[PDB]
Amino acid sequence: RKYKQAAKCLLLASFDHCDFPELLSPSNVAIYGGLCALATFDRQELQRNVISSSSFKLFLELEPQVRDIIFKFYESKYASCLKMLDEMKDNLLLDMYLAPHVRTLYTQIRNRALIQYFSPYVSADMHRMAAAFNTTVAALEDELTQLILEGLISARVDSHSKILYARDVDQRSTTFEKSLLMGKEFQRRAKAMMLRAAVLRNQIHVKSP
Amino acid sequence: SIDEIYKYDKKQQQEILAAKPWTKDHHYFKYCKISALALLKMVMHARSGGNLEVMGLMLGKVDGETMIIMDSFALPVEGTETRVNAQAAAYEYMAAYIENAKQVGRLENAIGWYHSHPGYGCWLSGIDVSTQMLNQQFQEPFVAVVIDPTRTISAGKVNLGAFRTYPKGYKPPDEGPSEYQTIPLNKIEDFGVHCKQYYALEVSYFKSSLDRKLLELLWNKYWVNTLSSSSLLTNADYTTGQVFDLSEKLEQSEAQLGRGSEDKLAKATRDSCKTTIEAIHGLMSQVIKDKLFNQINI
Amino acid sequence: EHLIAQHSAIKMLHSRVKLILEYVKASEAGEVPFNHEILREAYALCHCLPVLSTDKFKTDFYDQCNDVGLMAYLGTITKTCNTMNQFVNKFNVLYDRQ
Amino acid sequence: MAGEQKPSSNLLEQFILLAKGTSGSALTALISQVLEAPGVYVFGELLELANVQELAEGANAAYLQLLNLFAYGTYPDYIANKESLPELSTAQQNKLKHLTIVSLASRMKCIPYSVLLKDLEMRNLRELEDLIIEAVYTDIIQGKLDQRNQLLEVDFCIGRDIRKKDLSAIARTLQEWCVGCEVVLSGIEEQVSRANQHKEQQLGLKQQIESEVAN
Amino acid sequence: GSMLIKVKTLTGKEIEIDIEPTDKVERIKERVEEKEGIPPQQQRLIYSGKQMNDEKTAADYKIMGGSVLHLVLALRGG
Ligand SMILES: [Zn+2]
Repeated sequence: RKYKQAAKCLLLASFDHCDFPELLSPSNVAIYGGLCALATFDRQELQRNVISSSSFKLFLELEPQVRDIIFKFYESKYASCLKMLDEMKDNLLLDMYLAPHVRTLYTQIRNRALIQYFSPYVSADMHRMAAAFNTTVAALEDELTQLILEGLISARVDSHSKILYARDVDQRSTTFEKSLLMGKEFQRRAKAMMLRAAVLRNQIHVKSP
Repeated sequence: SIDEIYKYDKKQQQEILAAKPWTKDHHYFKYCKISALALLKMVMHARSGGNLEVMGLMLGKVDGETMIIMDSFALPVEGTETRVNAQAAAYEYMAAYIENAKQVGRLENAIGWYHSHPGYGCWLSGIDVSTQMLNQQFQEPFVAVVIDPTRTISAGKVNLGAFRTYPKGYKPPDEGPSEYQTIPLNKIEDFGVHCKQYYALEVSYFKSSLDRKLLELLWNKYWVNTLSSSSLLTNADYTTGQVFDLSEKLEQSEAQLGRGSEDKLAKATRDSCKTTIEAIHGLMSQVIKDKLFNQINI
Repeated sequence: EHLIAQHSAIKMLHSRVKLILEYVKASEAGEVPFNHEILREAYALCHCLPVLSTDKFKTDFYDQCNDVGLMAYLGTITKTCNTMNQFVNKFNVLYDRQ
Repeated sequence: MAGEQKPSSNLLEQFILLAKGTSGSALTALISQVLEAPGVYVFGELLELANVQELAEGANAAYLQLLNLFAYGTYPDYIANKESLPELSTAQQNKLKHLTIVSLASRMKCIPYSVLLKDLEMRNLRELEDLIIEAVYTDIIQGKLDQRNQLLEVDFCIGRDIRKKDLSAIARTLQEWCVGCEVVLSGIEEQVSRANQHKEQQLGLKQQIESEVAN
Repeated sequence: GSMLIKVKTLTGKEIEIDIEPTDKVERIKERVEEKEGIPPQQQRLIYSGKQMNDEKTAADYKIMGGSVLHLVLALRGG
């Protein structure tokens, strides 16, 4: 599950080996590799890995499906992208080896679908966007609520807006509050250790009985 | 007289110059009477030198038991702190200067080594400890005149030390200061190789009454400049470099006190308190100006 | 040893604008020339009063002093942590075999 | 002739010799050519001459009214006192507007636009900032247009007039506040001669203690 | 200076200087500029078609009395 070096090799597909029936079906070869990547990557080097993929280009050209899948994925047609995503749900299941990580994959998939589109905006409107992702308004916002559980933007929603506003502005005052929290626990520890010097140097302990 | 010490008795001065008390005791020179030419271009040519190390000839003399620095300063050069006997190459300066300095009655002769480690001192490093030791077996009376430019920038005091190094054969007796100083990686090892081979001179300063009146009158219109510093903007980045350096020094104090450079934790606490004091006093002066001129309400 | 350069320059110009003050006072007093360019500048001055009320620098100086003060807070750290390390030393000295 | 902040430099001995030799109606012509002198709209040592003293309270007593207006009054005074003073040109009427407005910015850090719109009878933005930019264009005004505060940013003011006399009280209030900030800062000075002089003594003695701790 | 070498400009300005047999040409530069206003960093010290390291000893290149320390140097100083 350290799929970083996994895709590091997946990109490394060298057709000129040209034969091993136990190796992988080139359908599975490309889908396997590139989707380990599509989990692992950050977009830039991977587009490099993808748009500027040369050694994999046959492996590239194997599945036109997954090819334009990840293409317009990074181009963000999330609707049909996710569509064929959880359509090959069943067939990755049909992979013995795609089955064991379907949850992992689809998890990080819709995660990074978020990560992809959400980053530029400032206030997450949902209406047309939900029309895209094809998640019900509640299911949409609860996806979002999930997102709240971990998300990166100091963001809030008028539900009646049916729309987020994303992360806030200041980090300075943030530093301020962490600073004061710092200082308070500092003084706390400090008295603690004063009293600790007392208890030690005052011989203090607890017997066993 | 206040001018009694400005009197350069070339007779008396060059007499004690040829006196060779150091060959009888290499600890004879305890004092270092200085005229502020050392401070003058030592300071502003270590600072104007950026970070470029320098070298050369100091004006001066000797009086009683005293080396005397009439001059010390910097070059627009480099290489010092790593040069094989750097300082020599700038002596051409008063290869000429002092000569026709005698043409104005500056009948002085060459006495020492001007220099500066812009940003990190004025001294002689490992290769310059070859310099320092070799030359004090070459050139005694010789001194490691030591003041740090950026230390004197963020410090507010001139840590001057005339370091007659203990020549080979002569160990530090009772009085060897050996000013331990945080050295870069280049020369810290060789300082540990030679940290206890020098002592300091009791560096006093001599002047005229006109000198004091001039400095007071300097202040008497510089105070306007005093309330126009804006130096928290100046080296806040310097404070940041100290940020990194200090977290690093706490890393290294960690690594030292782990199992078993002496007590880097205590030294680090010391230097941290120091540099924080530095930034805080900068903020002091700046808040001073601020609250003053901004609490002027109509 | 710093602020006395402040003190010196301020006292120098203080003598300057105080001689100013003195021959000024004489202007309104008597037997010393009546000019309209004397105080007038003083009016300019009293409208030169505390520059930047602005709240701009107000926030700015919250910034400055908070920076230096949290610096000093960390240094409450530096001081008492050095003290703490020496305490743990001597705790490993007599309570323990350091 | 002489040169610092003032109107057209001819004016000093110009109107000296004029009031000296031009009087009554010649004095009126004197005054008419006095009228355009911006930085000296007030003639304290120029009304020093009895020729201007008869300029004043003579036929041109209304003009001494106007002169004191320059010294004391404002253009909005004329907006009320439309008949008291002598005639003025639209240029010079705007000049008295600039009187009161430079006095205002002299008062505030930045005077509001509506302030001079109303007191100086200024109707709209266009003419408003026209006379504004011409005032600043005189270079009396530093700073810039304080639009957001609806003010005029002010960094420097050249002296408008000679502004007959709070002069004594002016300079002595100056002495007052100068000494007041001085004494605030000097109490600070000796608190400093306390504290980190106290810091010298305290740490010196504490270090004496620490040194004597050994043996 | 025990070693009395020559620092020579491009036009042939050979200057007599007292240095040591381990005296740094790093400080020999300092010497040439403290003596002649021509600063040393365009006093590019080249030894036999190949540069002398600015951070070296003169005697590192078997430099001696009549030896040459190349400037190429400047004209305004001189
Ligand atoms: Zn060396």
